[PDB]
This record gives sequence, structure tokens and C-alpha cells, in this order.
Amino acid sequence: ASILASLSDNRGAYHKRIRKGRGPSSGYGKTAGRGTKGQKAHGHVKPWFQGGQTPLIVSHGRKGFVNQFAADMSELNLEKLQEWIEAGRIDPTKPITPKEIIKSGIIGSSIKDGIKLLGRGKESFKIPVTITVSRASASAIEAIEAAGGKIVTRFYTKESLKRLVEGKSLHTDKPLPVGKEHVEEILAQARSLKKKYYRLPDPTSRWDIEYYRDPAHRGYLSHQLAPGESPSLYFKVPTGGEK
Amino acid sequence: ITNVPVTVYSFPELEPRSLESYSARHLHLPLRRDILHLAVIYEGDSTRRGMASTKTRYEVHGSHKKMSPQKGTGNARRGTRQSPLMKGGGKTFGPKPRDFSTKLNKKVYDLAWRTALSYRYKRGELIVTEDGLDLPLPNDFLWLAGGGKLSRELEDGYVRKWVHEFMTSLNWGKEAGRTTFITGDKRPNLFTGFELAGAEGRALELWDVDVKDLLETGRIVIERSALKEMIEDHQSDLVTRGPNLGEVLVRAPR
RNA sequence: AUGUAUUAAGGAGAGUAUAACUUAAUUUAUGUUUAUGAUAGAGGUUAUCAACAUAUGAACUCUUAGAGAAAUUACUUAAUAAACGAAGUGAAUUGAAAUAUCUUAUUAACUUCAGGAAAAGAAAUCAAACGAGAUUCUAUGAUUAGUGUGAACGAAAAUAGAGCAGCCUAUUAAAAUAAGUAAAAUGGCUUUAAAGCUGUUUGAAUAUUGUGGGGAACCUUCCUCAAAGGCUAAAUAUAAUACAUGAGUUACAGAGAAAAGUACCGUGAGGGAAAGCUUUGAAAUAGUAGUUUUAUAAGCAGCUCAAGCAAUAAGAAAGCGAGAGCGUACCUUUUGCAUAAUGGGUCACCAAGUUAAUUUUAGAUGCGAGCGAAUUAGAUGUGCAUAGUUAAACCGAUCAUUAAAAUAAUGAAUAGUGUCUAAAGUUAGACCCGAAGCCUGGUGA
RNA sequence: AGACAACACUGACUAGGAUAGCUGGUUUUCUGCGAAACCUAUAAUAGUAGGCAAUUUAAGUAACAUCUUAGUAGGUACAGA
RNA sequence: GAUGGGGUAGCAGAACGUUGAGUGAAUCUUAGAUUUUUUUUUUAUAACUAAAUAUAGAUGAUAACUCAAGUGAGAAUGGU
RNA sequence: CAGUCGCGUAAGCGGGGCAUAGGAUCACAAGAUACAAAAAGGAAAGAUCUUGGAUUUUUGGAAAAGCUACGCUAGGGAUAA
Ligand SMILES: [K+]
Ligand SMILES: [K+]
Ligand SMILES: [K+]
Ligand SMILES: [K+]
Ligand SMILES: [K+]
Ligand SMILES: [K+]
Ligand SMILES: [K+]
Ligand SMILES: [K+]
Ligand SMILES: [K+]
Ligand SMILES: [K+]
Ligand SMILES: [Mg+2]
Ligand SMILES: [Mg+2]
Ligand SMILES: [Mg+2]
Ligand SMILES: [Mg+2]
Ligand SMILES: [Mg+2]
Ligand SMILES: [Mg+2]
Ligand SMILES: [Mg+2]
Ligand SMILES: [Mg+2]
Ligand SMILES: [Mg+2]
Ligand SMILES: [Mg+2]
Ligand SMILES: [Mg+2]
Ligand SMILES: [Mg+2]
Ligand SMILES: [Mg+2]
Ligand SMILES: [Mg+2]
Ligand SMILES: [Mg+2]
Ligand SMILES: [Mg+2]
Ligand SMILES: [Mg+2]
Ligand SMILES: [Mg+2]
Ligand SMILES: [Mg+2]
Ligand SMILES: [Mg+2]
Ligand SMILES: [Mg+2]
Ligand SMILES: [Mg+2]
Ligand SMILES: [Mg+2]
Ligand SMILES: [Mg+2]
Ligand SMILES: [Mg+2]
Ligand SMILES: [Mg+2]
Ligand SMILES: [Mg+2]
Ligand SMILES: [Mg+2]
Ligand SMILES: [Mg+2]
Ligand SMILES: [Mg+2]
Ligand SMILES: [Mg+2]
Ligand SMILES: [Mg+2]
Ligand SMILES: [Mg+2]
Ligand SMILES: [Mg+2]
Ligand SMILES: [Mg+2]
Ligand SMILES: [Mg+2]
Ligand SMILES: [Mg+2]
Ligand SMILES: [Mg+2]
Ligand SMILES: [Mg+2]
Ligand SMILES: [Mg+2]
Repeated sequence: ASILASLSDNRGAYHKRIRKGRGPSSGYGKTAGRGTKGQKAHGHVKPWFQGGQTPLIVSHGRKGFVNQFAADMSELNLEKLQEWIEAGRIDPTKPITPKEIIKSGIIGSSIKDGIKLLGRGKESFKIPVTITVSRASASAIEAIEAAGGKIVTRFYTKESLKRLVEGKSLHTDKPLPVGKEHVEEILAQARSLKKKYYRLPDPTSRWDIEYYRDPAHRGYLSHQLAPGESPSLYFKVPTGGEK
Repeated sequence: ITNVPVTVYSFPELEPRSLESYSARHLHLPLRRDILHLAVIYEGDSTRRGMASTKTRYEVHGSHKKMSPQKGTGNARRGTRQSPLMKGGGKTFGPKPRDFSTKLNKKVYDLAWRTALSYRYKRGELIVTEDGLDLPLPNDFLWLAGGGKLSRELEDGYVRKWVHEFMTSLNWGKEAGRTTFITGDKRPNLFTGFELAGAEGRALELWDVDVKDLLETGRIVIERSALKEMIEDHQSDLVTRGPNLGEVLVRAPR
């Protein structure tokens, strides 16, 4: 009659309840599907127990180690970046920075150690954009440039990426200058902002420096090299000839 | 049609004065008996206290000594006095204070709210009115109440009589079920009129309404501003990218 | 049961207007409002026919001066329980399917000291090249890093919430900035090898103009902090009282306790009841009444066939049943039980796969390359998935082995996410009942 | 005398904290399907794990069973020395 | 003129009943609600008709649908 | 299949022996790989590949002697008198 007296869930949503120990006709009366006077009827058997036989992880042993120092990059392909620009969800005229990549939902809601630009569907990408990420594949760098775009791989961290979305840090495609001839200009720029912004970190380790210091990855530190110099901080390019 | 009309009345005389427009996804949704069930049941689990408590054999008072020797007496072997097999023993799987509340997606809870609001619309049980929705009590009685001439037993006996005969003329009283008045804020006359005469209906504040309150009485008398504020807060599934929300088609002839 | 508020020493003995409480055991006064209250009378024992607020007389004995066989002696304006807190000491049952390390467990318990709370506390802290900014409580992080042969054990950063308070001139009165100290070897604790605690034997330095400590073996640079001196409220623990709420209980339930730590048991420590009301009156059981059968018969007392009896009266046969046949209770446990194998005197009631967290599946359903949550302007709050591959990173629609690489060969690529219902794996008492024993603290000759 | 230490002593009583691969018990009805007591491992033999394999309901089938016709493997009964 | 029909361990599906809760400020009741019985009917672990006895206007009972469990006892030398 | 060696005129053969009877992991030791390196540069301690030392003989892999007639508990006609 009344609406509240005629509401219910779909029939397919309800399922049978098994109340054991409630008679023989129910089907689970006496032993409740346990058997007859065993260890599985009286007590509990450990889950890792195999009767006493040694498990395979002991006769073979565990293989390898789990890398706890690897960066968890948030992958981004070109086929997905093209679909976002065509839908008006990412402005291609403006620089595509992590702040604009995270807020657009193209990589999801989670913020990982970085963003890597991959080249899936690189044959159908012909949009000139100015993107900035933490890494990029060789096939994606040439696709972004073949169409008439610019790509620069900067150094980011899980924390500096959160400050870029929160507005506590301004994005910049250049490292912090070094020398006494830059304090006047750098200090003068901080005052005009009128707000306390956190600076974006720069690479400190050998591998991280060497990554953003080479032109193959379009690193923002590649301008510090010479045409012959190598990115490695230890190795050098040997010389050719007879001497 | 994408949008559906909404006629605004003047509560005292019920005169159609204005006309608003809402989307069909607001007051013209299909009747989903399975969605209203999940929301109506989701609210009952929250209002539940769930504080029942019972003592088990490990909480029952007394010592844990063995009642009799293991063997030799000829009786059934017994351990502690708090066993469930004893007189004052503790209930094995007895109730305990826990949380009976369940979960429900915000979008599904909003669809049930807009589904319960369309059920009243298509049936004509949703009568929206202009602002100032309060019982127009007689001025003479209001003046005496403030004066203090009227005793409590008289001030209450009159309101019960007036609200009764006022709802019988409108066919909104206990005869034709009941009527629920939903306002934005608390009004003295309205909330007091139905506190002494509740058999004719009830009054609720916008923040005190639930999906179950929109399905209990014969009609739902809601204010113009209260209704707009009700759908604007329960349209999460819709506002994600707007739809007509209070678009006026016929303005009040001032 | 939880939540909120307030509060911060508890009991006994005997006596007394048997609602009235201390030998004064129903003291004596003030103010206001008194039916529009508050939440033009009768009545001092034929009483207290007045509530609220502020004052006031009295208030014995023991625990509790000294002694003693507590409630006595003898004196006298003699007087502080438990739980919770910190430190010191520190097991065993148990799990590992035995068992030593380990786990149980910086647990229980005991001892000292302290207050209404205590402790802790304004970085010789964490971070990682950006920055955070005392302590305390709760959750996530986290069945993680990591240790361990295993079984298992198990952080921090950070995030969210509750609170927020800083200082030395500490809102209580303290430092001339800390040397037998930091630290090392050695024996232990803790723990990841660092850091921290520690007996024994030894034993430094003096501030970013880079002195000292830390950043998980260790060295170095840099960063960070500034020990060997102190103060500090709140959020927190426990107990008592009051109040609010209830798909909590309604008398074998709820607290053990609707008159209870009482009666009663025990030398003792200690153990520990029954019992509501004026309502209703089931089953078993007992003595009878009505109908019916029964003293020639060997029935788990039922089933199949069934004479006859049975209604004063028109109509209406429930029940009992002679006689004939068939049939050796039930449950448990077993290859197999009428078994002379197990359990039950009967009846009524109590009495057993439940809850929590975590990890899954199925169905249904919401959204959908996003889902969920949370949100004048901005920002904020775990997570899962979206890309695979490898021991692992680089790499990447490609990746791994081939000590150079290479379609030479082999393997691996496209809908997730939340909720509900139900069934489940895992850890917790974990479906219920039951040992002999082990350890700790007390009791008793 | 393993004697006594207040019902108990090859180690009392009492409060606090156990386990039990063992025995016993596990409560309404209807409906559909339907085993095993074998192999392997186990300080394991009245326990347990993995198989064979019971059940649920989806996708497949050149499925499975049986006979016919043709073919193959292997040496028993029998017979023989 | 569909096919199928024993069943332990065990698996699976579909229902009834019990207690409390929502619709419920609802519905019904001296023209008898409720009465632990008896009786009658219906493919029936349940409900129903009637009868007898007593007398309640709600601190009574209640269909239907849904929600949650201290939810079902001839078996534990079980407990009272 | 790739790599590169032997024998053979050649075809081709060769990833031990006519066939069927030699135990892991952990820890430890010797070589290689260049993976990761808890602030950073190194390192340590790890990971992958190859290899060695075992009556782990209860040989799917515990470091392990007896009495009880003073005996106890849980069970067995699954087992004797
Ligand atoms: K059994
Ligand atoms: K681990
Ligand atoms: K140390
Ligand atoms: K200091
Ligand atoms: K039960
Ligand atoms: K066994
Ligand atoms: K059947
Ligand atoms: K069958
Ligand atoms: K032959
Ligand atoms: K390092
Ligand atoms: Mg069965
Ligand atoms: Mg089972
Ligand atoms: Mg099951
Ligand atoms: Mg079994
Ligand atoms: Mg004990
Ligand atoms: Mg009880
Ligand atoms: Mg529910
Ligand atoms: Mg004294
Ligand atoms: Mg004295
Ligand atoms: Mg934590
Ligand atoms: Mg072992
Ligand atoms: Mg100092
Ligand atoms: Mg030291
Ligand atoms: Mg150090
Ligand atoms: Mg130090
Ligand atoms: Mg370090
Ligand atoms: Mg009681
Ligand atoms: Mg009762
Ligand atoms: Mg009786
Ligand atoms: Mg005879
Ligand atoms: Mg036998
Ligand atoms: Mg018998
Ligand atoms: Mg017997
Ligand atoms: Mg009895
Ligand atoms: Mg009862
Ligand atoms: Mg029961
Ligand atoms: Mg199912
Ligand atoms: Mg991945
Ligand atoms: Mg002797
Ligand atoms: Mg003796
Ligand atoms: Mg067989
Ligand atoms: Mg073994
Ligand atoms: Mg048949
Ligand atoms: Mg009756
Ligand atoms: Mg209950
Ligand atoms: Mg019984
Ligand atoms: Mg073996
Ligand atoms: Mg073998
Ligand atoms: Mg002898
Ligand atoms: Mg035998």
C-alpha cells in the first residue's frame, strides 16, 4: 500500500544465509560441514602447514630483492594526451606542466614520484605543445618535436609535486643559478612575489644529475655541457687517433 | 521535454503566482524501488544506537576455580562457574556495543533523494509555496499570547482547535493522511502549531529532512528557497562537468 | 553500554520518632515567590497542608596518640581506602604442531615514591638539498621498511582529528651554559649493525671565521641541531555522583547483588547464594468422573484390515476397540549395533560457526578511464586502477637471457572502482563443554 | 613410611594467567546433486597437506560412454619339452 | 500427450517460524479485540471456521513489505 | 636458434660413458654480472649467474639417555591379559 511498505532490493541481490547447527533438514545440522572428529573439527590447522613436508620457498629459496629506492613514475602516453587536448581538457597553447597534468585527471588522482611521457600512439600525434615532465622516452621526445613542440625533463619529487598543485611553489624550467652575480636578481624577484613560495629542488645524486644533464632526455641541466663533454660525472669521451 | 515546470503557490489561499523550471533529472526520474530501499535502510542504520551489551564467560563475575574434581564424583565434569552451561553463565555469542551504520555512495544517496522527490511530484504530493511559509494564526490570538492574558492550557487548546479545522478545510489533516511542512529556518507559529496538534501533520527544517521523511505523509509542503537549496546539495551525480535549477518562467505579478 | 557535566580519601561499630539519623539522633533564623505559583479557612503530634536560595546549633565509638585479643584501656581540641601514575624487579602457561634462541612479554605480579591526575615536554628532533618545527591521546601510514633458520615480531617520516603555549624577569622564584661528562674497549640490555641505557677498566674538544653531537656498519664533505642545568596549562588514566540517549535487559534476564559481598561454606586467605509484583496458569505428575476394552494371555504399545459399543428425541459418530496381520526404541561411534557398546527418570526453561579488523569471490546496482572520499576566493585529507618487463634499475609497446648488438630464438598487452546481500581465507577465546599440570603473589603448624 | 604440613602432598590451599592432533555435544522444513576409506609427503601411521575427486553454474565440445569395421602394443591361462 | 524422483560425509537453492524495529499520530475491537483449550477446513513445520470460558477501548492486538538477531533442542555421565 | 671447436673424402656426428642405483634450502667459501647503495661521493651489507665442502642415513632434511609397582590426565575393545 504505502511506498515505504513496498520497497525492496532486486531479487538477484539477496542470497541464502547458512545457519549451521539448526537441524538435519537444513543440510548443516550435526557437524556443520566439518566432518567427523578430526583436527579440522576439534581445532584449527595452521595455514602454512603442509603436513610437515618442506615448502617450495625453502627447498628453492626466495629469489631476488625488492627495490625500495626506485621512483614510482606515473606513466602518460601520447594517445591519452592527444585525446585530452581534443576534448578541451588541457590547454595546448599554454605550457603543460605537472600542475596542469595532475588537475586534469589524465594520470589519475594519485601523485607519484614523477611523470614519464611515453610514446604509445606516437604516429597519430601532430599537436605542437610545450610539455614539462620528469622523464620521457626516446620515441616520445622525437614525436613531440617532429610536430613542432618543445619538451624539457625537470627534476621533481613526491613533495615538490604536491606543492606545485597546492600553489606553494611556482614552476620553472631552469635550475637555481650559482655565483655572487645572481643574488641581486634572485633576491629582488623573491620580494616582489609578496608570498612565501617554496623553491623546487634540484638533483643532488650522481645518477639524477647525469640524467637531467644530457641532451638525449632534454634535461634542464644540459645547457651546462660542452659539445664534446659527456653527461657522466666520472667517465669521459676518449680521443681517437694514433698516439 | 528536458525540463519540468514547478508551480509556486501562496500557502494561505494556494494561489498559483510563479512558475519555475527544473530538469527532468530532478523531479521526473523513474521510480527505482531498489534505490529508495538502499537509502531508506542506510538512514535507519545510522540513527540506531547499537549499544546493547552482554557478558561472556570471560567477563562474568566470580572466580575461575574448578567446581568439582575432574573425575570420581559420578557427575558431568565441570570447569569454571561462568560457562554457558551454568545458571549465571555468560552468553557465548551475545550482543556487544558496535557500529551498525553502513555506507552508501554520495551519488546513489543523491539519486534516491531526487528519486523520492520525483515520486511526490508525478503524484501531485509536492506542493511548493513562496517564502514565509507559516500558519496564519489569528491576529487577536497572537496579541493575547504576547500579552500573557491567555493561560498555557488555553493558549494550547486554541492552537490545537485552529490547526485542526484549518487542515480539514484544506483537506490536508489527519483525514487525507498528513502533511509535512519543510522550511529553511524555524518559524514560531508553524513549528508550535504542529507541536500541539501533530495528528494533522508536522514541520521540519531543511537540515532535519531525510529521504524517509519525504515518503511518510500524504503531501510535502516545501518552500521555494528550501526546495532549490535541497536539489542544489543533492545533485552530485549531475554536477560533474548547467541544468535548469530554479529558472523562472512566470514571474510573480508584483 | 556509551556520551556529557561536576567532583578528588573511604568504611565499619553501636545507638535512635522504622520516610526524618548521632545520646540536641524531626535545631534555630533570613530573603523572595506563593496558582498569573513552582517544575482571606482548619491543622504544633488529629503535627511537620511550602517550595527555592543563603546562613545556623548538634553530629558518639573504631580504623586513627601509646599499649592491646579493632570498636577496649588510657588520654586528647592526636585523624586520608581502593583503582589510576612513574621507576625498580620481572615469570610461566601458550605458539613454534617436540624443543633450547625466539615467542608468550619491557606482559601478569610484587616493591618504593607521588598527585588529583601523574608522567612527558619547547629539539645536541626529524628530514634530504625542498622543508618541517615541544609533549600527550586516537586513526592512517603498516599483515610496510626491517629483523628472524623458522614461528612470528615490527618502526619512523608524513597525513587527519582532539588539544594548542610558550619560556629563563620560567607568574614562583632555578644556570654564572654544565668533565670523570661525550666517547672507547670489555660484560649485558634494548635494537636492524646506528641511536639510547649500563657494571668494569680508561678517557676529549670550545661555536657557521665550521668547536661539538646527529643524519642506521664505517670514513669524508655538506646539511641539521647545540648534551652533560631547569619551569610549563590543555587534549589523556582511574574512581565517585548526576543527567541524556537506547531495533539494551524485564526476574534462571540485567551487575555476583530489585533487602548482598548479606545469609551460608572454610582455621584462614578466600569462596559465595536464593528471593519481585495483585495478573496469566503450559508440560510432567497425582486422585477421581464419563465412554470403552480387559482375568487362556508372550505387542518399542505404532501402522494395515476391522466386528461391536457409543447421541432419551428429527438430523448429527468423535472416541474406545475384541479379532487377523506387519513391526526387534532413539542417538552417538563403527567394516558392521535390537545389541548384553556409548548417553538420557520425566517434563519446562538456559545451552553451541558469532562479532571486530583485515584480505577475497559471486550476484545485484551507482559512476565510468576513471572510482571513492572530502571540499567571496583558494587550498586541503589514505587508497585502487590507468603499461608492461626483469632478481633489479635503466628502459618502455616494448622488456628480459644471448658477457656486442641484431624478429635468430622463448615468454608476457586493453575496465576499472565504490556500495549492498551472502559465502568465505587470516589474526583475535573464534562453533560449544572438559584435563592432568606449569609460573607468580598471598593463606595456614 | 614418598611420613606429615587443618577435604588435597613423588610437593598443600587460595587468587590470577592455559592448552587439549583426544572424547562428547551442535536445535526448523522443503528441494537438487552426491562421495571416500586409495596414491604421494609428513618425528608420520586414530593427524595433516597436495592429488584423484563430490558440489555450484558459466563457456566449450572433433567432449565422454558404448557397439561396429580395420589396425597396434604385450606373452597370462592353456599347451609343450 | 516434455523430462526427471533412494541417500551418509558433503555442496547448493528456496521458504516457514521466533524476538525486536520501521511504515504506525496507520487498521480493527461490548454488533466482543484478546483468551496457552477443543473443534473444523485448506497440500498444511502454517493458518483458518466454529464453539465454550472470562471481559478489554488502550502499557491491547494486527495483515502486508522491509530491517536487525541473545532466532528454532529427544540427545553433551549437560545446567536450574 | 645463436656463438666456436674437434673428427671426417663426404654425408654428417658430438650439449660425456650400452641402459636402469650420488639429498634441497639456509649458512659458509671461490669467481663473475654493474643491478640497487637509507643526506651526498664511496663503502659495507644485499640481489642475479657459475662452483665447491654433507651416513642433514628417521636420507622432502630436530643438535636429544633412562625409571615409576607412588604414579597422574585425556583416550582405545581402533590394541594385549
Ligand atoms: K562427534
Ligand atoms: K618483511
Ligand atoms: K651503540
Ligand atoms: K638544553
Ligand atoms: K543458539
Ligand atoms: K592424532
Ligand atoms: K534427493
Ligand atoms: K540421485
Ligand atoms: K612367444
Ligand atoms: K651514500
Ligand atoms: Mg547432508
Ligand atoms: Mg565443510
Ligand atoms: Mg561451507
Ligand atoms: Mg576430516
Ligand atoms: Mg587456577
Ligand atoms: Mg548473566
Ligand atoms: Mg543492512
Ligand atoms: Mg593506636
Ligand atoms: Mg584511640
Ligand atoms: Mg602508529
Ligand atoms: Mg620445525
Ligand atoms: Mg651546553
Ligand atoms: Mg655513554
Ligand atoms: Mg655515529
Ligand atoms: Mg652521543
Ligand atoms: Mg648514512
Ligand atoms: Mg540475578
Ligand atoms: Mg516473566
Ligand atoms: Mg497445569
Ligand atoms: Mg478372555
Ligand atoms: Mg568394533
Ligand atoms: Mg544401550
Ligand atoms: Mg545410564
Ligand atoms: Mg534432571
Ligand atoms: Mg527464561
Ligand atoms: Mg536459546
Ligand atoms: Mg551462491
Ligand atoms: Mg607498473
Ligand atoms: Mg618406596
Ligand atoms: Mg601419602
Ligand atoms: Mg571404494
Ligand atoms: Mg621431519
Ligand atoms: Mg527412484
Ligand atoms: Mg478459550
Ligand atoms: Mg534483545
Ligand atoms: Mg540434556
Ligand atoms: Mg623422509
Ligand atoms: Mg621421493
Ligand atoms: Mg615393590
Ligand atoms: Mg576387536
